[PDB]
Amino acid sequence: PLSETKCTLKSFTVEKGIYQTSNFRVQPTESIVRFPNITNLCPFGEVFN
Amino acid sequence: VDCTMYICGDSTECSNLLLQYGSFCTQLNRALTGIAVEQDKNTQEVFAQ
Ligand SMILES: *[C@@H]1O[C@H](CO)[C@@H](O)[C@H](O)[C@H]1NC(C)=O
Repeated sequence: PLSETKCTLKSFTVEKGIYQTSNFRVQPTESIVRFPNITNLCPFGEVFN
Repeated sequence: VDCTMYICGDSTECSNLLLQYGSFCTQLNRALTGIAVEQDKNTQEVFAQ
């Protein structure tokens, strides 16, 4: 965190105080996909041919 | 106000597209934090007498 403050302030030394920094955010652990499972295909064959 | 969160929340493509806009939101972080820090300077000025 100290070196991240150094990165933010673009200075090799940081004075006493409190400094903002890029916020933290828990990343998505995995992925979820929810389609309505449906059998029939779309009649693109009838559309085209 | 977290700049990158407001404009380009949860998007890496958007985040890259904002760094090409220079450092506008650095000032926006600076200005509001400048406002927020002054708020303490307000209350301490009137009540911590
Ligand atoms: C999806 O599958 C579940 C069972 O796994 C079933 O109850 C549901 O009706 C299906 N959805 C559709 C849109 O048919």
